[PDB]
Amino acid sequence: AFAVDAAKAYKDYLASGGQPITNCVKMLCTHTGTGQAITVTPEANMDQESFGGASCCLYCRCHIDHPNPKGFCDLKGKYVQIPTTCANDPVGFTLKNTVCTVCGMWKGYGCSCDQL
Amino acid sequence: SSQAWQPGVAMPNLYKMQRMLLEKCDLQNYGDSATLPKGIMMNVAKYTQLCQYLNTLTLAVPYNMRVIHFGAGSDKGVAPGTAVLRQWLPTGTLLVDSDLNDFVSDADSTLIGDCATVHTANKWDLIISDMYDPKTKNVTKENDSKEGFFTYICGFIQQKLALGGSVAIKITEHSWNADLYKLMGHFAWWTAFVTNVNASSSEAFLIGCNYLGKPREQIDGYVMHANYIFWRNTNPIQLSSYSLFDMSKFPLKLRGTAVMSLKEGQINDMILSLLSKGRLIIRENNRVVISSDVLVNN
Ligand SMILES: C[S@@+](CC[C@H](N)C(=O)[O-])C[C@H]1O[C@@H](n2cnc3c(N)ncnc32)[C@H](O)[C@@H]1O
Ligand SMILES: [Zn+2]
Ligand SMILES: [Zn+2]
Repeated sequence: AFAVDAAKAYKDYLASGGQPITNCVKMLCTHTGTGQAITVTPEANMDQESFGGASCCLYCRCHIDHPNPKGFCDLKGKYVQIPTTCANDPVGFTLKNTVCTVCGMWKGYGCSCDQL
Repeated sequence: SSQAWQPGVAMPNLYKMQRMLLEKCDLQNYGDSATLPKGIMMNVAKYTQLCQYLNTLTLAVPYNMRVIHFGAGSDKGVAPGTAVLRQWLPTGTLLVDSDLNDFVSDADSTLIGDCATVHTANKWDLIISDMYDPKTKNVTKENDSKEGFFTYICGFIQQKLALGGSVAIKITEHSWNADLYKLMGHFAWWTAFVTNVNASSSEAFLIGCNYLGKPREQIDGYVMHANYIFWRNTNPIQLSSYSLFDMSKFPLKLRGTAVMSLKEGQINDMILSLLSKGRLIIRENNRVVISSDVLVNN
């Protein structure tokens, strides 16, 4: 029954004014990529930074189990695109946000599937 | 000159041919720093420039390429160079990495422990090492050939590098090994490559291009390291980040290099010719199995 909720702890830590997790690995790239959220190579566009995925995953970074049976990580071995205005806290961004399963884009940050 | 727009500078052949005496390395640009792009780690920039330079060599790039990366951790607890290698290598390349200390990685598999505990059933197409012991950086002691992880690397190249494979092994003024230089003669070509972002350091990557499994030329490693220090001592390299801003042709081109399982008898001169050209890998193509020896204690 008991389970440590690390996402909640990090979000509360951020609200208390805590320093976001550092040393997320930012990649060099052309910034003319598709802009999709999680990719096999860096895909940042003009408004994004690309990061090594493992370094942006709260569970990888904190050495705790991944919050699912199977224990699989969506980020490790991949690249995560972060809006440049949010790239100060890539771990927080990936936690607080969701990828559209139709188009690969972050909902709220590139997904336009809800448009007329 | 135009060197500032290169990823770095490779040891010119004429310096390889010298017979210098070992001297203290005293770099003119020591203490200078390159202006890195905003928010970019030194080792991301450094591995990017190493891969940009590797793009100019005749690397064998098979399907299901096998790459192993030693010394991949950092005091940050992450693996910047592994992320760059993962970006550089074709999708589907198997990337294994390793370090003495624990870290989180984007590699397909990660072994924690001394490199001397690592064993692999299979052979590899590319070996990258950034292993370094800061204790070697001691100007008050004679600069002798170093053992430790360098002894492991030399054995690992001779036992587990596929014919036609390539290596990039980080050295410094004091972090070096004479047998590793001697092993460079068992490749079709070799160099010491200095990245432009870290050109104020005696760091280079010893690059053996296309492994041949036997001495092509005899290299004295004490003399060759002295040759390398002499080159660095007399050729100031201007620090440069320029090449980091052009990533359009960064990915390693998936060449589909042939992989064949040949026994020592069938390796004739025509086979060695194909190895030397980046056009053949010789190894088995079974499954990749690795392990790390655990010492059990009370
Ligand atoms: C220069 S740092 C590597 C930085 C890393 N390549 C990166 O991308 O940031 C050198 C690393 O070599 C590792 N190392 C030194 N000696 C080792 C040994 N004998 N076996 C395994 N790792 C070793 C250290 O643990 C250290 O993490
Ligand atoms: Zn993870
Ligand atoms: Zn969408």
